Amino acid sequence: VYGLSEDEGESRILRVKVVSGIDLAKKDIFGASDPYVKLSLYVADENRELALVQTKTIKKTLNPKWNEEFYFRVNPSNHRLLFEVFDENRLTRDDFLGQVDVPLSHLPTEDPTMERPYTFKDFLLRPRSHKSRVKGFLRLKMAYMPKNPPPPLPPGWEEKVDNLGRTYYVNHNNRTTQWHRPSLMDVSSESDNNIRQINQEAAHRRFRSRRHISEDLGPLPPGWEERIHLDGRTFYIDHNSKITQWEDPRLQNPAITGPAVPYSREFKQKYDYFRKKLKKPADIPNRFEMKLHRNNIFEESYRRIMSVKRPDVLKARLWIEFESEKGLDYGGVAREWFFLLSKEMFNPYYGLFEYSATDNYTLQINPNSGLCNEDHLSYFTFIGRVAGLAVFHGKLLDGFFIRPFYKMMLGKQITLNDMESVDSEYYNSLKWILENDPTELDLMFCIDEENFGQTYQVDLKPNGSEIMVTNENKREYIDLVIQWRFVNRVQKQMNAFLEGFTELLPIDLIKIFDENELELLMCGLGDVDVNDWRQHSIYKNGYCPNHPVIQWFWKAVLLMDAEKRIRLLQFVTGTSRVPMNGFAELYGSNGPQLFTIEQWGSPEKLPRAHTCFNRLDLPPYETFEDLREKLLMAVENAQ
Repeated sequence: VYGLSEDEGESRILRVKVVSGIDLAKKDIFGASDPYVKLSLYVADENRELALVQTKTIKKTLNPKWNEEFYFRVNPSNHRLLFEVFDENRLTRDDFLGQVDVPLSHLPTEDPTMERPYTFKDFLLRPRSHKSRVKGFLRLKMAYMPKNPPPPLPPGWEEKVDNLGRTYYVNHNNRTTQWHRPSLMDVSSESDNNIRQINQEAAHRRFRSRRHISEDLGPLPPGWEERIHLDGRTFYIDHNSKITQWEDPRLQNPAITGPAVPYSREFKQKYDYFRKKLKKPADIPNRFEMKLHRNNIFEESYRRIMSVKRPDVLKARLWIEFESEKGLDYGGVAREWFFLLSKEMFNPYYGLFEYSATDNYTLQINPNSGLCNEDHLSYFTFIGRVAGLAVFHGKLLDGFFIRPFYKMMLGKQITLNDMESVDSEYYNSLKWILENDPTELDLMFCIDEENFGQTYQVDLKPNGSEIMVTNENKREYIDLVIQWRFVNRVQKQMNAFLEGFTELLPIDLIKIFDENELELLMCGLGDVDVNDWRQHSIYKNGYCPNHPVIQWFWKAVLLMDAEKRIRLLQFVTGTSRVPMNGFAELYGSNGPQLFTIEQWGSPEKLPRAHTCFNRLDLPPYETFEDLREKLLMAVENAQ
């Protein structure tokens, strides 16, 4: 009698009532028990949607107390019910918690409000796809008193589920991986094969569009560099912590606390000092010549660039000769070689790298790389050597990465703000544990791992399975979870890559930068179209497009330099590149989502960022000076 009935006519009033669920399935280690039930009352003939209801009253609890009743007027002659339970905290994974199909054919003697059945019949959850597991029963009650097979795929195609939980289709016919469904009949006479041709041609102009930073007793501790002040002054500063000093830090301890210049982070001078310090000592052959075939560019290279006895030969000038090519070698053929080798290497097909979780156009080391290839060590050393050579010769490498990758390459610790860019679900669960009391989760020091079809349990610490988590120790629990999830899984391959990188460059010369700068150093500095950026940025919570705060923000953004604008873009969206089509395809954790500005925080606080949703939380500001100062401070301190 409350409502929710839009059929009328010759129909019968029936009440459904869900009660609860017992022992619901989950694959998230933590559990992520945040389900919601969708009731779909329809007709068994055409399966057209007639009544759709959704309820969500239980969060962070495996057994939901969903004692919910719904009244609808339909004829039970040819009607059916579907109960689809999903999970709102299983992003990037199959959230299909389960499905149950209820036929309206039995029709027992039901007398609501005039009977004491006390039955609450249980029905087993039924899976819908092979990529789904169901456990437990759903309790239902019915009342009616008143009256009067995956689709086939083309040959060479196969579907895989990466460790994140998403799915992607890989084709062996052309050795290429993609996200959408496998292509239909190839009929690649000229148009379909030209699509790959124009894609390469379009992407190749993009690579040449980006430009490097330069073209825009004796050692020092890492992170310390020299700068020149006016009136002919020399002062050494530390980029590890914002410290500026006059006398040299080496053994000059008594001479400290002087009127040093205010701290400033300048990239051009930093790269200038870096390239000044790096040198090739001793002797080396003056012509490092290689010959390559296009179709085997990745393969043949691995038998030469790695088979070298010593890395010093790499420091020499590079010379490349392509098959059936006799063009000039004015440092452009090497650039095209670097671009093509990079585009071939950074492919998920080989399994070395897989796409990240915060976006879908960046790459990270695959923790499951051992299964896909038996010799990931050698290929990772090869890629490290290629990256080292690219940085040494000053060329540009078209391979991007997430922040924690560079953070580990600099030998820095890992926190939740790093893990947010490797997997959204773990970050959300860990942040919920840190902010709230973990007693509700009631999860002890146990990790459930399934291998070879059998599932076992492991402990982070000895006697972990016999100690429950509580307050005042969640810090070590989340730290060990981070170690088991990200740091320890990929430490060996990352160490191999780091050794390959440092075999060609000194490793004390890279700690001077930070995690936001190596990406620009290796991939080059791009260009951002500010106008198209402005036309494709939504605002909410009262920030009008012509609201004063948004006007000041856009004025400041168009007022900043290219390097700081790039740093702001990297600080917001977690990647210093934009899609080649434009700013309209800026993907996020849960699908595409444009640049967004949010009204949040106190006026005297720095703006925050959210790379998962590509959002910038900016408190309102009084005048232009305050906004420029705060935004510049936040961008310079982007961490």
